[PDB]
Amino acid sequence: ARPKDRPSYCNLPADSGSGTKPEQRIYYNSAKKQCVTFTYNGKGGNGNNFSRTNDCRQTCQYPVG
Repeated sequence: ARPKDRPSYCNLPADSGSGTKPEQRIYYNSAKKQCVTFTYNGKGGNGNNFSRTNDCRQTCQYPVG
């Protein structure tokens, strides 16, 4: 039995921080209901990061209509 509540982590913010390892990373767009990349610097603030496009697919990339 495996449950999935609303996106939540999907809608979580791209937060880069003050940087340490600056990379492209990928997070679910809140408004746009997409999965886009964000600048992930690696510290400060939120860490909503999906590093695998397929992992965001799991989660949520495109809940469309």
